[PDB]
Amino acid sequence: TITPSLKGFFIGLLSGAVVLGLTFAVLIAISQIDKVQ
Amino acid sequence: LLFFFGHIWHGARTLFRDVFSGIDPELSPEQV
Amino acid sequence: RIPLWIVATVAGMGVIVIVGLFFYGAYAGLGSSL
Amino acid sequence: MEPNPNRQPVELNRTSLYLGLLLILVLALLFSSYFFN
Amino acid sequence: MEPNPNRQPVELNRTSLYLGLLLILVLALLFSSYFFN
Amino acid sequence: ARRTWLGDILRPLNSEYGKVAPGWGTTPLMAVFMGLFLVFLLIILEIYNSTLILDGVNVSWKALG
Amino acid sequence: GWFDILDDWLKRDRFVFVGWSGILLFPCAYLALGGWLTGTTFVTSWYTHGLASSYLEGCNFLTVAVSTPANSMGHSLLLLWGPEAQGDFTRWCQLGGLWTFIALHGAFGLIGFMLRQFEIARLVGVRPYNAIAFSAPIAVFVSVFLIYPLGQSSWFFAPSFGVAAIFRFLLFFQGFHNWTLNPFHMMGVAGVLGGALLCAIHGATVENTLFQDGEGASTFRAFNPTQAEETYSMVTANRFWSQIFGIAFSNKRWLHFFMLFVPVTGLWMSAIGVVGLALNLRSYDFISQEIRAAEDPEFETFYTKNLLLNEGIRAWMAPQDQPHENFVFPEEVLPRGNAL
Amino acid sequence: GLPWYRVHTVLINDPGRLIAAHLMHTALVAGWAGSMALYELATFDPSDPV
Amino acid sequence: MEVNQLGLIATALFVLVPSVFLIILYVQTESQQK
Amino acid sequence: MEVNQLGLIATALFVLVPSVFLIILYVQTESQQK
Amino acid sequence: AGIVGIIAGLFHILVRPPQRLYKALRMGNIETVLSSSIAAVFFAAFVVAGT
Amino acid sequence: METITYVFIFACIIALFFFAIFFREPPRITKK
Amino acid sequence: SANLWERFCNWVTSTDNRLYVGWFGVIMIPTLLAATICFVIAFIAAPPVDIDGIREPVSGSLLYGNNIITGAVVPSSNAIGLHFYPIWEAASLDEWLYNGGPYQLIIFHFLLGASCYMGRQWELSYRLGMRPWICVAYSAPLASAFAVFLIYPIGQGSFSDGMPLGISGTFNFMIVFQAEHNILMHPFHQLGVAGVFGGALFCAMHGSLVTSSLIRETTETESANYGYKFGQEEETYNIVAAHGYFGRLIFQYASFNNSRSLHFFLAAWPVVGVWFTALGISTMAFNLNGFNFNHSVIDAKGNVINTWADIINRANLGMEVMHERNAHNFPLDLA
Amino acid sequence: METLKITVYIVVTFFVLLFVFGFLSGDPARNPKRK
Amino acid sequence: VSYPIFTVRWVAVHTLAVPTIFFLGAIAAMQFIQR
Amino acid sequence: IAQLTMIAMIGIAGPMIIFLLAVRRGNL
Amino acid sequence: GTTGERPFSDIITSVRYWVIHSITIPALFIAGWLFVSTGLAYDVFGTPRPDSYYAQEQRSIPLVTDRFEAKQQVETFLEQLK
Amino acid sequence: LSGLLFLAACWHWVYWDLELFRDPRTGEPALDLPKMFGIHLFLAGLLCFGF
Amino acid sequence: RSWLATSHFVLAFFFLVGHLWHAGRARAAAAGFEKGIDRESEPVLSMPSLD
Ligand code: CLA
Ligand code: CLA
Ligand code: CLA
Ligand SMILES: CCCCCCCCCCCCCCCC(=O)OC[C@H](CO[C@H]1O[C@H](CS(=O)(=O)O)[C@@H](O)[C@H](O)[C@H]1O)OC(=O)CCCCCCCCCCCCCCC
Ligand SMILES: CC1=C(/C=C/C(C)=C/C=C/C(C)=C/C=C/C=C(C)/C=C/C=C(C)/C=C/C2=C(C)CCCC2(C)C)C(C)(C)CCC1
Ligand SMILES: CC1=C(/C=C/C(C)=C/C=C/C(C)=C/C=C/C=C(C)/C=C/C=C(C)/C=C/C2=C(C)CCCC2(C)C)C(C)(C)CCC1
Ligand SMILES: CC1=C(/C=C/C(C)=C/C=C/C(C)=C/C=C/C=C(C)/C=C/C=C(C)/C=C/C2=C(C)CCCC2(C)C)C(C)(C)CCC1
Ligand SMILES: [Cl-]
Ligand SMILES: [Fe+2]
Repeated sequence: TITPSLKGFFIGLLSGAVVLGLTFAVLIAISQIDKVQ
Repeated sequence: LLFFFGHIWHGARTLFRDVFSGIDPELSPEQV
Repeated sequence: RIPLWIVATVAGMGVIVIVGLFFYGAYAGLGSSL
Repeated sequence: MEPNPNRQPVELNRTSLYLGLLLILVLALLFSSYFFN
Repeated sequence: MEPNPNRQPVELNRTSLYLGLLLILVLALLFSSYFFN
Repeated sequence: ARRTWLGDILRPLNSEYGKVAPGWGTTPLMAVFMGLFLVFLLIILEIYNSTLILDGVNVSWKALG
Repeated sequence: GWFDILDDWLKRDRFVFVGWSGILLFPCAYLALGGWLTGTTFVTSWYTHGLASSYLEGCNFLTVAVSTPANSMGHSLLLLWGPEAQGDFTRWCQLGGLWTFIALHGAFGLIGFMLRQFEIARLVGVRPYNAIAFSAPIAVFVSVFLIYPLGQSSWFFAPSFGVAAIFRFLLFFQGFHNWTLNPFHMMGVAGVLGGALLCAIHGATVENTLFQDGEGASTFRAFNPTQAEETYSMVTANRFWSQIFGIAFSNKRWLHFFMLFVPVTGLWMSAIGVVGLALNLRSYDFISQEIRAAEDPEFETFYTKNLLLNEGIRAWMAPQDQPHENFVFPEEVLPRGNAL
Repeated sequence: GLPWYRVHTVLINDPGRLIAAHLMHTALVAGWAGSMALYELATFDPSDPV
Repeated sequence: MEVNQLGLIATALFVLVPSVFLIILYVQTESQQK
Repeated sequence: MEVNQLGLIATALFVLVPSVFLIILYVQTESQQK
Repeated sequence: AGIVGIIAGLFHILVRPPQRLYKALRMGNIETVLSSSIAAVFFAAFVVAGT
Repeated sequence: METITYVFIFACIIALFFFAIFFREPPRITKK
Repeated sequence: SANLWERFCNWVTSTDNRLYVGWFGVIMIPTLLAATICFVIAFIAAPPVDIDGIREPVSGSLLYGNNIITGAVVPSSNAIGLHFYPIWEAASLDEWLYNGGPYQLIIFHFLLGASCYMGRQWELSYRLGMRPWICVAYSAPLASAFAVFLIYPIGQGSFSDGMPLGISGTFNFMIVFQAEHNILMHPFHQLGVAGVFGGALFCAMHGSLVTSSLIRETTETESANYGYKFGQEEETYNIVAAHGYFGRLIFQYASFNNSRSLHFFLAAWPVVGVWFTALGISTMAFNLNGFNFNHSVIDAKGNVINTWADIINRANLGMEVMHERNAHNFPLDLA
Repeated sequence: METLKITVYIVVTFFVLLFVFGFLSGDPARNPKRK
Repeated sequence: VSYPIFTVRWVAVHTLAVPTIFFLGAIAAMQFIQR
Repeated sequence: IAQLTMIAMIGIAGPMIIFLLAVRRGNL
Repeated sequence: GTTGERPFSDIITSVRYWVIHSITIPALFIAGWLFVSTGLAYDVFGTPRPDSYYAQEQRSIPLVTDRFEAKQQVETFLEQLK
Repeated sequence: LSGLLFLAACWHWVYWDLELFRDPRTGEPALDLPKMFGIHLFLAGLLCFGF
Repeated sequence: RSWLATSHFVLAFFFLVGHLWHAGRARAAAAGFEKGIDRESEPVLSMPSLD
């Protein structure tokens, strides 16, 4: 159970989510700052 | 690999059914 | 205000120099044969 | 050039197609044995 | 029965015939060598 | 048109044509199964590619009999 | 809703259009290009191919490359945090981790880019015939850099990202696969070569059948950016080629679709051929020819000649081209002609 | 009228004839299968499975 | 078996060629307006 | 020579069948009144 | 997958597609079912070619 | 047999060339 | 008769001919006909040719065991070299066919005709009041035929080293070329593929953009091509909508808005690219070959550290070492 | 064989003469406008 | 007009410009390495 | 040893003979 | 034909730009230079130094022969003073 | 099975204008794709399970 | 011999292109249509259809 390669998988699955997070985090923020019509 | 093209083709033809047969007037582009 | 034609000609030569530096390195660096 | 006034249209009805195909196929079913010999 | 109102006529112009025949023949001239192998 | 025995029984199943849910309906819930599916595929892929090793799973012609 | 506000921002007309597609495109596209330029200057191929492959080692723009991983790796994705590199970056580089890096990222970058084409077309309200066309380059990249090595033993036999490293990929396919003799490849070149003809001939045709819409000799200024009349005489163009070549266009709409069809179709045929080379299902030989050549020692064709060239290519290259095989070919076993 | 590569667009909104089409297709695929099998059985040699 | 090599294509062309001729005509007849 | 027996009919049908298809259509187009 | 397929099935028989999606994926237009089906068909094909 | 097949197809292409050039559809202007 | 010769000149020059027989045509038409007829007969029925002059006849015709892919017209003997070998220079046709006589007859007649073909592409343009330079675009593929059929043999000293008239024969020319010259590592060649790749690229670019920005004049179940009539006044596509799209694909200023600047680029790129590739073959006809980076990068001790350039060299040796088996007697291949 | 050479030479001379005397016969004139 | 400074274009531009010069400096130094 | 000093001067000489003209404004 | 961004032409011409970039641009250059000249680059990417391709006597290549124990195998290659 | 599907194909061709394909509202031919998918997916999973 | 031979062939060729370019322009300049076809008097439109 919980082998070294499986731990590495979580590391890559978590570090990936983070990238998606910060990206969309920034995007959602800046998007709601200017768009008047 | 061949069916990839068919997907891209029909998919395009679905989302672009309106602009199929051609386009029509106006002159907007470079100004939001 | 710096005249455009000067900006290019200076950046132009600046490019010929560094790239020319590369061509020299073809006869001296590790990319040599000696 | 002047459109040649000697031409007529050509016609082949559906039965004639059927009668024809029936002729071609059975002839082939008859002679194929001799073609393979 | 009611004549199905969804049908359209089919068309193939003379050029398309030529362009077609050209494609078929040259393809045959290309693959025939490999068919005989 | 032309009604039939079978046709009438199947009439209800085909009638709610343009009927949609309002707004973003079940979309957000779907987006979760979608993300779960993506990770799911990534798992069995990396297992097949031996990028994800698990003692008990031996991705070879072995472990068979 | 935040979504439509997120949308609003993305689809804003900037200098460099982002769009939803951009969320996928720009990250990968940059990493792919960046990864190459990195490996090109810094990372070596010593531990993987026994080769120098960077400016740091002395290679020039031609000889530099981001070489494939070892054959030992197999078809491993070679993740930085994978069982091989084990999170280590330096090791990752030395094991050719940058290759799968460039390949996979670039792969998604090509997906994002066509999506961009689709997305932008939709907004501008134009037909997506630019996305359909771009499928040919996709098929090629997919078939050659992914499908092909997936059929072979490992990523090692995939084309390495580099100028010279691509040249060997050509010579390899000649020697081992006899790729030039493949019907699908021939259609390939016919499309590219024929496509490069259409490009030339049409451009030249237009520039030299133009109407006079100005008083200057440099007729470039004399063009109306806002449609109206045809800038060049289509009717004159027609009668010209009809008299010099015998055949000529007469439907700009067909002429331009034809310009799409030819090079796109060619690239697709060449892709199929490569997919077959993955399983090594090549068009190497003509059985009827070999059987006669065996019984008859005086029978010689340019086909027979070429195969002898392949034998030489395979024998003399294999040792240093496939290190993992530990090849040892004695001088006496090396196939050679006279004197040379 | 319709180009050769568009003749089947005659079904895009004709559910009856579309099902009729799919039925014909399915028949062909099932037809091939049965008959492709007979071809193998008429040529396959079971004399040695080793 | 020990049949003729040309038997196959001879039978094939014997069916198609004339059948083709007919179909060409029928379909050309069928599509005549009015 | 020592070629494929089926090469001949494979080439023959590869030419006829699709050419046949075309001619069927062309001639059927050609005969449409008006 | 069968049970999941049975459950997911009942779902789509009951729950209707969100307006946003119906508009987006041009549903009620059969040539969009083709686009997605083809997408899945070649996905499966690439897999069986691999296995 | 093979030689025959090759020349035949070739001869057919040349035949097509002829018809394509001299028996084309006359390219008519404006009123088409 | 207003004057026979005056009438003759008016007929030749006449723009009312189905095919424009020009003054260049007076030379083209006969030369091209001899080339083609001789070719067709050779490719089918010509006997084996001793190309390398080593009494080792190479059969390349259909009737002599070849198919389309393998079949070819074999270059003249190496014993002949650059000597002129017309039919009337042989004791017999049997001899003429054995020493690769047909080859010269073809290449000379073709190159002559193909040149006049370029000359005619000017003449007709002159007679019709349109601008020239179309023939200038055709000078690139012609300059390639010249390089491959004439310039390289001249440089190498024999027509036997000219590119054969056939599929597989063309492959041999390339493979060997690569061995003796390392063409892939030559700038002019690289510019050629750049022009050829870019060409196919731009051909698809222009093709798609235009066909994608067509003004609607057709039905949903009607060919989009019919929305154009031969001899239109106005344009059939929205070039401003085309520019709007492509301008957003990359960025505005990296997009064409001038159709004339567009089509010029469409013509200039491949023509120029092929021009260099033609000059490449013509240059390597005098043994000015591609870059030689063999054993360049070496380590601190002096050991040779291999590059891809070396891996290329191994492939090249194999070609070199095996080509023309029995033709060489001496260490260096200076021919 | 010595005959064929003569024949050919005559033939080639013919077309070549037709070519030179051709452009000589006021060829610049032959065109739409200014001549 | 009152143009801004930091924009998306600015970002894009720098993602390529900044490493480039850094590489151009790196490569330039390599020209002096020997053995 | 380092004749790059030469090139430098003769190199900037070119743009100089037109720069001075951008100063004295005339005849470009 | 215009968007929000400040016209490049103006910026590349503005004295303010150069006052900035006469510092920034060479800075990056010198940094990249040091990156190589200090030999740091060699360690960041495990690239062999001219005296680090072979051992003194050895003439064999340090080819990685197995995926999972590759990293360990690589480290072992550095051991023999390679 | 092929023969039976054949005969079936013919019947559905002649009797194309079944009311089942007509929408009660618009009176024009229409197919409710979202519910159909649900039906088929249910049958698929049910058959998948059994297998 | 290699340097000279190669250099002067490249030059000789491009000059043949330069020849064609400048000779083609001169013929059109003289006759006077080197700047485009006259929209009004379009020569081709005055010639019989060969079709
Ligand atoms: C959005 C753009 C994008 C995309 C599509 C990719 C795609 C990829 N990158 Mg990548 N990358 C990006 C941006 C992107 N990158 C950026 C901006 C950087 C700079 C930091 C990098 C730096 C980078 C490196 C350094 C490496 C990659 C690698 C990879 C590949 C493998 C990564 C992987 O396993 O994904 C994993 C996928 C995910 C994590 C997605 C998960 C999303 C779900 C919905 C979240 C669920 C999380 C949750 C906790 C799960 C709960 C389940 C529970 C049971 C635990 C893959 C092709 C690797 C590679 O190329 O290997 C050769 C590699 O080594 N990337
Ligand atoms: C799930 C499979 C599938 C289905 C149901 C369709 C259905 C359709 N396609 Mg399509 N397509 C597919 C896959 C599919 N395609 C794939 C994989 C590709 C990529 C190659 C394409 C590329 C494509 C294009 C480019 C076009 C269509 C068009 C069409 C429409 C009209 C078809 C027509 O009249 O052609 C009739 C075709 C013929 C009469 C000639 C066919 C001759 C073939 C090529 C020779 C081989 C026949 C052989 C028996 C096939 C064996 C099947 C094989 C899979 C085992 C129709 C809705 C057209 C459209 O949308 O109309 C506007 C259109 O222009 N498709
Ligand atoms: C009464 C029904 C029936 C039965 C029992 C069989 C039985 C058989 N057929 Mg068959 N067939 C049938 C109807 C049937 N056929 C029909 C109607 C057709 C015409 C279309 C065919 C066409 C056909 C061919 C062409 C072939 C067979 C073959 C076979 C044999 C092997 C089957 C196999 O490997 O599965 C194959 C299994 C699959 C293809 C799996 C499909 C699963 C897909 C990918 C999933 C679809 C997506 C799904 C909707 C996703 C949601 C699911 C959800 C649970 C998540 C077997 C004896 C083979 C044979 O040996 O010939 C005799 C063969 O080559 N069949
Ligand atoms: C050793 C020397 C050998 C000498 C040969 C003997 C003399 C030549 C006899 C020619 C007989 C064949 C006639 C052909 C008719 C024809 O071509 O079109 C008939 C048309 C109609 O005009 C023509 O026809 C008109 C009469 S009529 O309309 O045809 O009735 C006429 O009035 C007009 O003047 C004329 O232009 O002729 C032309 O358009 C003139 C151009 C003819 C081009 C010749 C062929 C070009 C070949 C190029 C090279 C090809 C390479 C190989 C290709 C596979
Ligand atoms: C890898 C990796 C990564 C990435 C990074 C990056 C992204 C980088 C980038 C980098 C870059 C981005 C670089 C660049 C470079 C560039 C260069 C280096 C250039 C050069 C150029 C030149 C040299 C030029 C030349 C020329 C031309 C080509 C034209 C003509 C003229 C001349 C000569 C000027 C990360 C960390 C994420 C993660 C891990 C992995
Ligand atoms: C009616 C009926 C019947 C009968 C039935 C039958 C008899 C059936 C059959 C059927 C069949 C018998 C079918 C078949 C089919 C087949 C097919 C359908 C095939 C196809 C093929 C193909 C399509 C191919 C293609 C190709 C080629 C040609 C080459 C290249 C490759 C490929 C593969 C692409 C019975 C009595 C029972 C009862 C009921 C009634
Ligand atoms: C990229 C570009 C550009 C730029 C360019 C450049 C950068 C140029 C440069 C140029 C140059 C840089 C020039 C120079 C020149 C110089 C000269 C021309 C000089 C001469 C001199 C002489 C001749 C003298 C000599 C001598 C001496 C000094 C001493 C000894 C003796 C004697 C007296 C001999 C532009 C803006 C256009 C724009 C487009 C892009
Ligand atoms: Cl050889
Ligand atoms: Fe165009």
